[PDB]
Amino acid sequence: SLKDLDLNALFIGDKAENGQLYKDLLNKLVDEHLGWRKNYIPSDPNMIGPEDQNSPAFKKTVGHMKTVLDQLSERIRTESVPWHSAGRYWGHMNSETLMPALLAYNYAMLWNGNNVAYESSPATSQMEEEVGQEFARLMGYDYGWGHIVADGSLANLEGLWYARNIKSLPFAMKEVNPELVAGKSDWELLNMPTKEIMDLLENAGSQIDEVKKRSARSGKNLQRLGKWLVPQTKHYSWMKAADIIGIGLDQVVPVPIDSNYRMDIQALESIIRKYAAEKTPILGVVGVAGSTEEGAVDGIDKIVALRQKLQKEGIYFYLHVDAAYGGYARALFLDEDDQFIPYKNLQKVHAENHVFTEDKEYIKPEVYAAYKAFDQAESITIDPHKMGYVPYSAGGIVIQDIRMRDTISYFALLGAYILEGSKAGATAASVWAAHHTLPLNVTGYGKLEGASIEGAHRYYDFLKNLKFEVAGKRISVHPLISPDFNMVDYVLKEDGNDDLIEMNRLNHAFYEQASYVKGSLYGKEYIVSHTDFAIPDYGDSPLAFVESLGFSEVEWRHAGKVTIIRASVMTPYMNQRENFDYFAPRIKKAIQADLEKVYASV
Amino acid sequence: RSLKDLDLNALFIGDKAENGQLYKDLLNKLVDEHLGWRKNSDPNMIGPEDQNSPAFKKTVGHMKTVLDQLSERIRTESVPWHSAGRYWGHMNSETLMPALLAYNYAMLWNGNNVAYESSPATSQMEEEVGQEFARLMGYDYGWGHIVADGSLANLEGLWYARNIKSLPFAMKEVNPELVAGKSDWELLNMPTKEIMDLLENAGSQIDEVKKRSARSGKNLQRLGKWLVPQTKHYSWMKAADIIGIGLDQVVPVPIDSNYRMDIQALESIIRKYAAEKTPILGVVGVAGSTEEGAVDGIDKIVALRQKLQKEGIYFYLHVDAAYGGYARALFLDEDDQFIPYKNLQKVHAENHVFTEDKEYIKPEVYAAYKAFDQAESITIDPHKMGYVPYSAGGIVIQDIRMRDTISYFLLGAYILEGSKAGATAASVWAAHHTLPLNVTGYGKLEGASIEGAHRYYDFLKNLKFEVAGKRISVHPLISPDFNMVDYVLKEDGNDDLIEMNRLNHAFYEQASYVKGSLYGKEYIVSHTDFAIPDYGDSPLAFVESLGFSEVEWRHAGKVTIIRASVMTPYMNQRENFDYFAPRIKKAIQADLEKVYA
Ligand SMILES: [Mg+2]
Repeated sequence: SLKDLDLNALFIGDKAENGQLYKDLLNKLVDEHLGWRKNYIPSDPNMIGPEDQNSPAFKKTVGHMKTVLDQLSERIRTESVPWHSAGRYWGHMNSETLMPALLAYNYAMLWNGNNVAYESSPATSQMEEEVGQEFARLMGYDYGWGHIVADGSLANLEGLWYARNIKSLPFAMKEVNPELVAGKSDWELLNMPTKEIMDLLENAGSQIDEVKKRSARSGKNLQRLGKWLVPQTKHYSWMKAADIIGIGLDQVVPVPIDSNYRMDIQALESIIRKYAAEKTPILGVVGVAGSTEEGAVDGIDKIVALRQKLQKEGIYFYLHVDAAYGGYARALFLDEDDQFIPYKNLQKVHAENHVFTEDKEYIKPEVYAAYKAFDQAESITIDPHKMGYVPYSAGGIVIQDIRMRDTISYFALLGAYILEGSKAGATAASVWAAHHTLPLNVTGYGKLEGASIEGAHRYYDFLKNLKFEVAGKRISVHPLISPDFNMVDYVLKEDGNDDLIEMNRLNHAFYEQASYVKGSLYGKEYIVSHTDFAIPDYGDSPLAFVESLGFSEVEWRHAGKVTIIRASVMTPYMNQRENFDYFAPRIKKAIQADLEKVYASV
Repeated sequence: RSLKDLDLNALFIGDKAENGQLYKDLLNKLVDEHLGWRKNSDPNMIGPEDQNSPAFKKTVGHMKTVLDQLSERIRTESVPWHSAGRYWGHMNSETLMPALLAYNYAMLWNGNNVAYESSPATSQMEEEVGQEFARLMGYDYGWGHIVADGSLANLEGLWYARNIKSLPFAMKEVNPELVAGKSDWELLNMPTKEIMDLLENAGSQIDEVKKRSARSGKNLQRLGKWLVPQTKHYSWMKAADIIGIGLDQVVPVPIDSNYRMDIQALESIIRKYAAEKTPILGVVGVAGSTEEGAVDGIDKIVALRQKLQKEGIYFYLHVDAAYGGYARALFLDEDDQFIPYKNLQKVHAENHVFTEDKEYIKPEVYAAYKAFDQAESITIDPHKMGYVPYSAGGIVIQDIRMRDTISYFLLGAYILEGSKAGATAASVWAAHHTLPLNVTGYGKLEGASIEGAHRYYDFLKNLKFEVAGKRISVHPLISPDFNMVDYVLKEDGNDDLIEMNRLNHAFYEQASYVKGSLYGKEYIVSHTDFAIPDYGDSPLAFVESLGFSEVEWRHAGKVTIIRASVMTPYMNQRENFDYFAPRIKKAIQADLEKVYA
């Protein structure tokens, strides 16, 4: 059952180890396409002949095209920022995509079908429908749907469009046919569960188009529809979506995050109750699976339980899960029949399917619990071009109930149901090929997501007790938290130095040493990324951490931030002990050397 | 240097993959260059012992099985490839070879153009593409970028208009002296340039001003009506829905018998709203309409705006040139300067844009394109008439300062979408650098398309058929503004419009493929209905000219139209078209015989 699937065979390789394989398969596919143009329908005629191809103007034009491509080729290689290789690159980026996804794009692009125009793309249109079904099955939706989006931010925007329109439907039904919602107060109309709204819409029958005309689509009083509650670290990104969708940026309300950088569910409830008390509705809540700088996974199960509790008090909220980064990781929890694996059996199933090379606990109970609850969310974002290992650009959205698409649809198949317009069939081919090489369960993506998580854990373990002596100073590595997923963060700190401004200065100077300045010829032996956790975006979420290092709350406010060394361990190659242990002493040496340069330059 | 003998035949794989080996040779060179770049003392994580292990070989075989399934679907669940001379429908899938090759190569890096660090070369390429767009459109101080598609480019244009309309009031809220003495009506009719100048004068206050703009969600419907040609009414309802003004704020403007926006109607509509003190959020003019290839009189709209400004009325102008945008290259000389009308045929002959020295471009089309530089924003799609592979749309803005009105905190800060592939920028860049956006490059390609359309149009206006005792005529719709050509077949003297609609639908079914078709057809067409809700009475003059009554028009509610968008480059040559002409005629005869059988 794909038991001994070997991930090394599914990538070009950091050193182009499988380059010839890629080239061979690429040429086979291109040959298939060229043969199809030539022979699929004999006649023709050929519009271009040898007499044309051997003319001087033709040959000149080929030379001109070569000059353009050679220029393009040179610019990309000259400006490029040396290829990241496993063991040396421990930063936030990844440029290693699945070979079948690459090949499928290359091949399908030759037909250049547009997936909104079926006639140009019958094959890739069907592939995108299957991808939608595969997303729905991955998320445990029994009657859901999904599609590929131009990118992940547009997928989130589409989720908000869904929430906005759905929230407005009971009022739209009241205006078109009061009998549909007779005996319900306006507050009750604004707190109707989504499935009930959808049932009512379907029940409007002949009147559905008229109801849609009176919904948020009409633009009437969008701020009546309530507040959009998001983790504080996502507040800025959601302001843009709220701005675009017309509810306005003040309708986005930040919810504090905790010391795990997950949404604080006690705070979530307090905020909801505050608005409910003044009869301000909640348009929706966003839970994050795989935060941008910490890989944190919000307690989706706790949010769902909270909603169930509040419904007894007449409060409902739409739930959107942003699993842009963490979506494919749900494949860890589905067996070969796509059934959700009970927690007590997870390590057993993972060993049987060689998901992890060592039998240990990698997935936290609270992470498992969050993933289990995804099937309760109205919508979920999941991006193939993040942890799906599909080339940019490919985002994704999944909806709980296929009927939801009727709330945003425009008529006169696929094009009627989406926010965007024209879209490449090649993208659908690319995602489809990835999904069919690696099924969305433990037999396929479970292994790939597993390899990444295992690499993260090895790196975390390596950092945990790391100590250095530089110019007579003891310097310690302090990992931020044990990873919920595959992102690992840490700070370097001079022992006994309790000046937080100085620690930030250290980690900033360290990052600059362990990174490239453009025009860089030499590849380094250790590259990292970085970010700041600043009060305006993080609140006091990092306070317990900085206090654990010996800093005071007074010190925390004086600095107003903490600088963090960042890794997103997306490479699949660091799961093997042999592979990581080879690099461990070399990383240690690189860090020692970088720290020396830092201290030397003062 | 001037690319005088640039040969379009060398720039495509070809309908029969005539240039297939060239594509492969160039592709392999590029792939080799990337692979060698990755290879530039560490051990390899994928060793030779790994690659020769049984599990590795088994996995490779698994991958090959998947790609074989992919291949079967795409090859066999397909509509046959378009064959020039036989295919006269509304679509095109052929792409410029350098655009394909550039994408193939760049995507190997998997750069993301919102993260410059991830993609410095392709980020520069997208900036250059934006500048190239601005130059094509005559915008001395403008900018642009690639968008996922044209519908999103239109949405972004509306986002701009919406935010910009709201800025005068926003400025009043933050600093009344910026707009002292200005009534609310004056605030709602400030020309965009004045708004941008004031916003620049606001200096560091810009961020607080933006908080009080339409970004706040407040007073969206106060911003006024969005006026679009009737044939775009439905598509703009979706954009207005998304952006929060609401579909109720979209107002259809009647189109004329040339399927161009009626500018007298536009003026009547604007004056009526302005007399009520309802502002106009904006007007959309279309260059290259969806089913007729019509070009609105952008120049007439610009002149109307100037007239109305004297009376305290302003409107934002967005030009939707998704289809017709690259055709502006017909009007730019080798130094990208607009060609005087009297010199157009001379310059076109000097540069082999057209195969004959005669008139091809209507004066009113020339005039419309010349006025583009007065529009606040313009949509243009590389994946339509730029021959770049999907997905690649585009937007151009008149004044770079406009991007400050929609920005969030380079490139990612200034756009509606998020992540965008560096490969997409490479693909557009390679097309633009192979074919400059003037008569030396795209002029030739857009010209070849227009000329094919003209030959087809001339051929259609002399066609009669004797079939099953009946006499059938072809009636072309209108002379093309661009490269779209439409017609109807009709039984002579038959005044039943429902019957004519029946005939044209049945003809289309004979002259089209289905998924899985294998028998080659000598003639393929597309079709659409011009129905009253989208067209109003614009086709009434046409149907009356054929003998149908106005009563008959209302009875049927629509007219069925046989559709062609001549995007092939090969029908510009007389020798080529004249070969297929007798064949098309015989195919129409045969298809009609089947219809009437
Ligand atoms: Mg000028």
